[PDB]
Amino acid sequence: KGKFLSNLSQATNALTQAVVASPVHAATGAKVLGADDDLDFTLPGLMPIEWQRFYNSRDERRDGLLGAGWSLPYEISVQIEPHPRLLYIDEQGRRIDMGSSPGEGLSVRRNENGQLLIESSDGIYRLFEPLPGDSSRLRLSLLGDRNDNRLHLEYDSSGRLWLLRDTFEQAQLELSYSTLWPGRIAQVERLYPDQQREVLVSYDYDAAGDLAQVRDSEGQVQRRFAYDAGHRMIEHQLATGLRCFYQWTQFADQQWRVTRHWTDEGDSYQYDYDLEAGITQVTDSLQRLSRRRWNSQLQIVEYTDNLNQTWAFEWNDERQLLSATDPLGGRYAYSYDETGNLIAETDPLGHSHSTLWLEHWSLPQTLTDPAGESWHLRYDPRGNCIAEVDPLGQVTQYRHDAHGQVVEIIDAAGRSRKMRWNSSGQLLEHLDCSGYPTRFEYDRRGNVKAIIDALGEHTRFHYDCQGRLLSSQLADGRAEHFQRSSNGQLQGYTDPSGYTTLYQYNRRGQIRQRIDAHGRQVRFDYDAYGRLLALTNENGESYRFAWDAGNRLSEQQDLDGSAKRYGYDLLNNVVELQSHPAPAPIIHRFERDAVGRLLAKITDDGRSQYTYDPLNQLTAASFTDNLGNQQALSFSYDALGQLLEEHTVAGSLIHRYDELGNLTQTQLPDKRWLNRLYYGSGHLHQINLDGQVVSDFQRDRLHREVLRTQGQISTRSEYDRCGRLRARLQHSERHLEYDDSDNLVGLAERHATGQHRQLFHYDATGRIIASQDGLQGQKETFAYDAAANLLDGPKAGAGLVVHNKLLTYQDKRYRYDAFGRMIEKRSGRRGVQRFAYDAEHRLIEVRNQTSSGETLVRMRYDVLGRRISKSEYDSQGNLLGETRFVWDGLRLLQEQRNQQTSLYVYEDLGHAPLARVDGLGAQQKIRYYHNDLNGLPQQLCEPDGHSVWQARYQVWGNTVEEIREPYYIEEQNLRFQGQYLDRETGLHFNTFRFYDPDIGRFTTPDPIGLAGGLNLYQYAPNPIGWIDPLGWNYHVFEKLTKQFEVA
Amino acid sequence: EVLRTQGQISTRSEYDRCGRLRARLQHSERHLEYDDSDNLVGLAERHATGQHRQLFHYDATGRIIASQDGLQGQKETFAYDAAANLLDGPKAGAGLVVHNKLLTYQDK
Amino acid sequence: EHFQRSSNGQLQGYTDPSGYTTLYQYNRRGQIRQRIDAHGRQVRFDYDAYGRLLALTNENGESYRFAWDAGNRLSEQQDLDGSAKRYGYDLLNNVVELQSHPAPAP
Repeated sequence: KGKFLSNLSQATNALTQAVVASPVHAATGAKVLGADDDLDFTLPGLMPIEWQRFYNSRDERRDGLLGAGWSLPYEISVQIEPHPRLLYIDEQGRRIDMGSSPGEGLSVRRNENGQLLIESSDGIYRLFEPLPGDSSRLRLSLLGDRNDNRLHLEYDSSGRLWLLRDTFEQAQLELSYSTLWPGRIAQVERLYPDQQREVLVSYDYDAAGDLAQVRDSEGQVQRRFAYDAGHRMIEHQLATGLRCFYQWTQFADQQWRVTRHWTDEGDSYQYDYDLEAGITQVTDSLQRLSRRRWNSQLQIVEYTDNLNQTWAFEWNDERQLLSATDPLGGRYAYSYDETGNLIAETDPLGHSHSTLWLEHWSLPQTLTDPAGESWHLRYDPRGNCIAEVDPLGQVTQYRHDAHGQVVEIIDAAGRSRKMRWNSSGQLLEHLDCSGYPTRFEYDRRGNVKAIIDALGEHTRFHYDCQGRLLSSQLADGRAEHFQRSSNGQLQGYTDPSGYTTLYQYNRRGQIRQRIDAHGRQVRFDYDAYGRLLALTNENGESYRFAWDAGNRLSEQQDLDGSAKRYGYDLLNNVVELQSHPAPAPIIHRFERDAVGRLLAKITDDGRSQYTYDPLNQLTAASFTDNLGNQQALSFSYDALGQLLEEHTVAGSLIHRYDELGNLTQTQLPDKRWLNRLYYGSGHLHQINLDGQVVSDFQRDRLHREVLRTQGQISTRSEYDRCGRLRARLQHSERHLEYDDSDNLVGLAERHATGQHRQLFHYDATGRIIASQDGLQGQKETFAYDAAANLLDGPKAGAGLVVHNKLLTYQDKRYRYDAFGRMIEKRSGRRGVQRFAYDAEHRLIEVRNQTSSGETLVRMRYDVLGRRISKSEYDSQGNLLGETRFVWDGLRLLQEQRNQQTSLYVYEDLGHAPLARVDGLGAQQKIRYYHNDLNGLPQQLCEPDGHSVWQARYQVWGNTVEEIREPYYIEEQNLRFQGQYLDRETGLHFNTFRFYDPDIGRFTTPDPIGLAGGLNLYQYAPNPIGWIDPLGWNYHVFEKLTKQFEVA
Repeated sequence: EVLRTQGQISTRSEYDRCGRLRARLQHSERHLEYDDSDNLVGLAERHATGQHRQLFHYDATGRIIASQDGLQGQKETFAYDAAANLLDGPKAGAGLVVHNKLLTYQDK
Repeated sequence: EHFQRSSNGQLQGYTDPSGYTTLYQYNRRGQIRQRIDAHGRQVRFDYDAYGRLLALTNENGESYRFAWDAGNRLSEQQDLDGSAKRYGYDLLNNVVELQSHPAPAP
């Protein structure tokens, strides 16, 4: 009735690092070798067929379909023995003796007059039948799920598995044996309705019948093995060529345990055992040491890593985990149910997750969050989910078909989605809230041959015999080709424009070399143990890394020599960060709770304090200066984490959402309301502000704006079949011509009158090299070095820009500090400028020389790094001006200057501007932007199309060639997405870094480092089809196409 | 040739778009089903009456390894060594036929 | 049908509409050196320093052999079983005597 014995969060990771070492179990000096590497193939169906092999070296079965050690899921066996009764052998090779009936080991048995049925924790059940000629042994006959889906097995004479048949009584697989080893499988074949055949895998055996070689349908060897006299494996070789060699030894227990492992790359490991005390030691060539201590049950109780971190565990009968204890004393505790189902977990902070299950099956009925909010589920008598209920009370409904496949979803507000499924378990037709279907088409092998959208456009795919993708193709005719090698360790991607990108790997599968279209070679270097050491750039400059015993990043060196050194606590968390300049240091210190979450940051600039909710969602923040004033922020979320209120020194921001999660409306500090009427996502979306209609959108069957109303005038859009914007018109005009790579190469502005046209030229890698205008009034040419450092024209057509330090370009000159930060800039338009930086690498003070002398501008930053105020002082500290900002989640919303207020309204959730509102009350005036494809504005129109402000730009940095305004006084500063012009210095702000439009580069390296790319000063390959609004949610520390810690 | 006269009877042919013979008829009947590699894998002889069908199985290299008839009155299986030397069935499923000298096959 | 080539990789591949791949590998002179069928059957060639074929090795392992004269004219050919053919050439690069020797009368 239970206790069926056998013989073999942060806590869930510590436990998994000690149970197994190197595939080598810790307590048992054995092997376990099962993963996707041994997953020979997989077939579609209501019940998938997964051919997963397993090797243990501890099972006692000397014979089988694949030899000693190896096992297959369909070799399950049941034996009946005298009481000193019933025994079950699983896929993993664990001998389970039940006896004469739920068990805590996740196994259920019940015997019927004619057969026996075993159900696991989930709905999968397996049915045995008596073995012909033997009443003391049983063999697998049927498999099934909670639904009616099932698999049958048909055996041959001599009791050898022959066929596997599906629920519809149709054969799928067939086994073929040999003559030398009739008990060993040789080939596996697949059957189609056409009575055809196709081989999937082949096996070759040694002189002892032990599996030695595996081959695919294409005859390419994938895996090799070798064996000792006792059938114990000593060598296994993967597909990439990597060879692992083992050794075995005999102990006083008359059981064989592994003692030594090595490879062809120099990696080595040595194991030592002391069974009296249950102690296991592991040693490496690097002199690293690991220690484990286990109990008589062969369960781990003590773990000691290379760093002397100590973990302890407590075990209960039936092999359940009760408690885990960390080096700091923090205790994780668990509590189960009578059936073994987990009920509660509690962590050192005392925040508990709880769940209440059912009785018929192991299904969760209620879930509880640490805050107390609960999720409710109610099921169908067959186990299928029928409805879900959230804390807010909003319900969701599902309908399940006969075979347990969902066919209709009803969400809140009555929105309905419907689906049709294939007999093999493959989706065919999907419908949205409206009648807009997307359909699929499948090939004989069961892959996605084609996809059909609402408009009827077809996309086609051509696969290999093994399913590996080769080509993708569109209706317009463009195609993409992929080149791969099973063992060649080479891959290639061919752009629709014909250009190829190559990748080369190593024996471990790690990327080693990349080659671009123009031969730019990027290389990587690895240690014997697989740890990255050097990353070598296109030009030759290399970044370097150095790792500690625990494989935690210790030191990072950039191109210029600037180094970062990290210090880790006893629980694998950083507490000290040191930045050393290239040939004084900067130190940041941290203080964190028992869990990983951060409380305090200390810098020479001051102190920062944080406060979270039990769900690890930030609720309060503070910064206190060094003997100075203090500022603070507060937040307030909803039951689902939705942010409802944000309170700061500026005031209060209030949001209200819909049941679908959309942002229905918002309230400003000035108490005005923004309302947005969603239909989930579709037509007749509207923006109303406080009662004044601003813009109403009419959308197409893909939910793309085809018409936009901007007052008394309307704007229309026309898109291509492939989905690219082709033309735009404005009548109460413009055309874009692209390339095969979707780059923008031509832009016509007039068709009804003398056409004005513009051109751009790109390299194969997207870098823009030239620019011309149809008026012939402009001409620009750009030259780039490898690694994308701009060059000063043909004067320096060839030459290395060291460390990506741009020193001169035309009349500009730059100077750089030891940390890579610009300090001095020299030009003619605005003279010489100097900059000063905070400890967090932020810009505070800019000094400029003017006819009035040395003017100054100082920037004020909030706790999170956002910009709130800017102040300009003339000489002798005489204030000239001040401007203040109001954000809305990393997106500018309002700005305020002397008796002036400006509100920005965007389109959708992007940074792209749509409308600008000036003044309050009767003084409110509404104006509309006319943006380009990149969001860069070109004219600002009142109603009736009056161009109040017009601009023309260069390609880079939207540097102004001409601007014109009449009586309108407010300045336009938006420029690119995320940017705001600072006329007092001429450098854009973005959100976290300043941008120099003269050279198209940032003035300081990326705070996050290599995550942003190899070049730390780069904005993008081209500013016409790329964006980088952040220049880098909430950032506790510190690109897109058209380790740092966060919340 | 779409039509051929053979005396008092006429014969008609129907070809696929790709150019492969698909069916043939003879009235004053037969159908071929191919594979993606254009190999012949099925041959039906009757459509107006009880259909009689035949099958063939090929390797990836085109070598024919099996043959079956819809009447179930015939069954043949062929095993080849590397270099395409016929083998005497499973009795010699593996082994080198030296110099392509075939010495025995069934009673020969 | 898909074709795979390398500008300097000296590897080529043809993918049948049925999905199966045939591979060819060349040498520094561009001469074919190895062929691999869909099922791994490997056919190999051997060349002399001067680019003259010497051996043609079959799928199983049996090899045909060749021997050339000063003028790069075929002199001797050996089959798998040892049967040899020897050619005699006149003063104007034309054959006048053909001798077939059985494996161990002509």
